[PDB]
Amino acid sequence: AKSDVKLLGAWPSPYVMRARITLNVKSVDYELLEETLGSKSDLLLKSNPVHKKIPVLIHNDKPICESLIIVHYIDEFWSSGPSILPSDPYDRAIARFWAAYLDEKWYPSLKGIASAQGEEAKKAAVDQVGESLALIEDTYVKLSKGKPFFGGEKIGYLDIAFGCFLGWLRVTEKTSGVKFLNEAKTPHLAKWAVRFCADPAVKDVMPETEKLAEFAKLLAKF
Amino acid sequence: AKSDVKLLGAWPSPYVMRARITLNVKSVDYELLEETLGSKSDLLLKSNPVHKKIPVLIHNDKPICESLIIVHYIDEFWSSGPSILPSDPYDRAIARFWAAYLDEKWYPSLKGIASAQGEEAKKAAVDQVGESLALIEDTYVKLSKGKPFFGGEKIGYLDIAFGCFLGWLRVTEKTSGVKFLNEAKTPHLAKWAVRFCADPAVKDVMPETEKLAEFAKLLAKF
Ligand SMILES: CCCCCCSC[C@H](NC(=O)CC[C@H]([NH3+])C(=O)O)C(=O)NCC(=O)O
Ligand SMILES: CCCCCCSC[C@H](NC(=O)CC[C@H]([NH3+])C(=O)O)C(=O)NCC(=O)O
Repeated sequence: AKSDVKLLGAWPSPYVMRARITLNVKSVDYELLEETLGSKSDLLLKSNPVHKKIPVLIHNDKPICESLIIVHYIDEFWSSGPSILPSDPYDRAIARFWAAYLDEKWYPSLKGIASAQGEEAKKAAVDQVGESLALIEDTYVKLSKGKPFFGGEKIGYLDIAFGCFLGWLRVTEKTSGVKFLNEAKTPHLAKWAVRFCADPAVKDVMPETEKLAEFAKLLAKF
Repeated sequence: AKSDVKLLGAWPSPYVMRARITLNVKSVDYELLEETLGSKSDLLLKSNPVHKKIPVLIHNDKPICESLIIVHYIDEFWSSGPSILPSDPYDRAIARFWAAYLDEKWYPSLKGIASAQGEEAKKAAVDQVGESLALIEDTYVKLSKGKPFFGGEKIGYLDIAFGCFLGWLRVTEKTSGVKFLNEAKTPHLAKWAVRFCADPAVKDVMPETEKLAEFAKLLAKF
């Protein structure tokens, strides 16, 4: 509710988008406190002294940091709402694994596109994203088993872990002039991304690619 | 059994030690298959094709990769045994956060001492480990609340997440000549470490410092 739950956030952040989507799924009302480029709110400094990063969930004045730890907490606390993590332990392990792979391997390689110097090191980095996308496409096929989401009939953990990145992937496409996810290259993921973005829990916190692209260059600021 | 549970590991690995300790806590018997430097077993290649890393837990021919995911899996599957994660959602979010801290910041920072070239960029790195350790000492105090472990009366998630590194910490002290965890700089951690290494789930899978230091030598395949 607006009282007991605050989210420290910033609308362009994929990591923060993970928390908002998960709160929506649970039908948890909350207060959204937005950070600004170039400064830190006193409440952030207080709540996340170790990392000073967003998102931070503040529940009855108790802070929870790190997006995936926050998703887990919302799922373990509001455990009577719709399940975010899969029911079965083995399936939970698979889902955690692929979320960890996205933060460790995939998203860093996405950013390494806007970071490569030379038209060789760029194309090499493009090949790495495409390849990891093929892994992700196959994973979705094996996990979803004909159902709309990674988590089956309903958006789950992995949906949220990967889906949060859709805005920045679409931005990365336009600026690199490379399409990564579409009907032709990744037919299952393309169908999945349509469902995910139109889901009610997602629809209103997933930013238009147009806005996000412009903030992307507002972040042209060394 | 020694049949139904296989662990692909290697005795010098602190990440493998995580899985071994958790299995012992649950009293789960398992087969231990050891990797060797410069090779990958066929069974590892088919079980962790994405990362080709150990540990890998194979449960009834089903592979689970990544040490903290493995620990979660063991705690969630053998859910009638002694609990590894805390019971409370908030405490569990805090125990996850510090384990995540250790793998993101502390441990690479520990390794960045050995890899530091130039007497003083080394000093910078040495100060980073001591800063990090003061944080963990204070965290141990606030979290144990006078109990012997991070986990209370019994060893817990965070005990395992951190203590798995004790052997390599010692090696790092030996080689760098610096004293990091001890009665003067980290009094509580110093007593805890002795308690931890004494635990039955721990004492047989934690390698002797000198043995480990010699393997660190053999780790001269450049
Ligand atoms: C900036 C928006 C777009 C760039 C992508 C990063 S999103 C926001 C970013 N958040 C983080 O890096 C925290 C990640 C954290 N490991 C988590 O998963 O929760 C941030 O600004 N954290 C504060 C900081 O980096 O200091
Ligand atoms: C060797 C002891 C020094 C400690 C660092 C490396 S331990 C062994 C190393 N394991 C990992 O990197 C596991 C990382 C994984 N995140 C996990 O937590 O399990 C490995 O796979 N080794 C084989 C490989 O990476 O190819």
